[PDB]
Amino acid sequence: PWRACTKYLSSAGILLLSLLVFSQLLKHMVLVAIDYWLAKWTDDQSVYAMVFTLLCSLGIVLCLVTSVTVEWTGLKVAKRLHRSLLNRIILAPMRFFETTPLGSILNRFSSDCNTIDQHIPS
Amino acid sequence: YALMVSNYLNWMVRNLADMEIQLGAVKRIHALLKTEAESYPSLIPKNWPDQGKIQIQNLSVRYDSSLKPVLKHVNALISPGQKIGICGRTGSGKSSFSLAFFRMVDMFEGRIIIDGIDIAKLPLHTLRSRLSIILQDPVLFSGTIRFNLDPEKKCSDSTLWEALEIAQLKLVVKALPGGLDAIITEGGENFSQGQRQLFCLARAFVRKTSIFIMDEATASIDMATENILQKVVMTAFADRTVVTIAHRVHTILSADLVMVLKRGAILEFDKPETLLSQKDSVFASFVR
Repeated sequence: PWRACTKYLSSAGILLLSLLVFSQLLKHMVLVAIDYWLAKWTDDQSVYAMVFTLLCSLGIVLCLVTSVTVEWTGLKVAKRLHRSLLNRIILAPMRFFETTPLGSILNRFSSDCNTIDQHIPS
Repeated sequence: YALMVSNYLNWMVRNLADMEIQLGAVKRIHALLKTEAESYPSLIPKNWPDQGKIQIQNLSVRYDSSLKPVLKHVNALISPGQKIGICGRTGSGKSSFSLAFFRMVDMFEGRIIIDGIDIAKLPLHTLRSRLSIILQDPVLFSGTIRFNLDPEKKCSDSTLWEALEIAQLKLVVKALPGGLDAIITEGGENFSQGQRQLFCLARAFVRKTSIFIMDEATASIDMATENILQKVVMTAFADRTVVTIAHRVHTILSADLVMVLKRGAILEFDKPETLLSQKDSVFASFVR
């Protein structure tokens, strides 16, 4: 289902996608950095403690950033996809509505839009 | 880190299995997103004429692309302000005729013309604000009476009261809480079938399109009420030529120009009393 992932990420835009990827990578880098600064800390103790505190603050800030970013991206992609789907089914011909079961067209808005709204972000 | 690598591993594979299933939803949403769309101004600035004179030359229609045709060599003409009817058995091609009149079927050949205008240079928003229609299946979506009569909310309260008075519905509307603001549900048991057809007629009246298409306004209606409904619709429509289609004897008898729908084609007749007795009451009288 890689094409679905491509279509989902493309509906976010390069700005939000790049911000999300950068925030995730840098947050995990700051995590490993503080866990390594611990080992270098163990053996000027004030300097070590100060740098450790600075890196932990950097880590919590970066993690808050990445969380808010993933949630904002989820909301934006939900909005864009729902609008595009509603507009592309408004322009549909009548033979499409006669051939396609009403249950499927209602289910795409009933269950899958709920999925994209609630489960895909988390 | 090597101690807790295992939690990461199994949590990650669980999340991947949980991710592909949920991403299938986005996949099928994008699959439905790619459905075909209908391609929706010299005759537009000129207001639509009330002259109901129309002409269909060499009309044919097919439901699907490259399938069996529905009509074959259909040619007809309708004079201004003249009531017209169309008879035929089930699957004869009257509903397909109405659909081709509203550019619904996308595989139609020939030249349909409504007062020198066709569907070659007009978008849908202009092609539908010119003619009215009352389908065989009446529906009353939720909202208020002002939302059922005119969802566009462009007409005035006097116009809606007049449309309800003409459609024989003002007395039952005045007996609702608020007035023109009763909370209606989707279908349900808030209004009778006759009241639903009356709401459809009021919508046709507020449309003011000057061209009416009555598609089986008789089915699922009692005769004692359908007769009065047809009488009211005939007394209110003295102009704005109407094209009716039904299986009732009196409804087809009251129309002037009637086209008997054959197996694959149609045969028109201008005078009703002429064709109702010229065939010796075999194909137009006893059938109707």
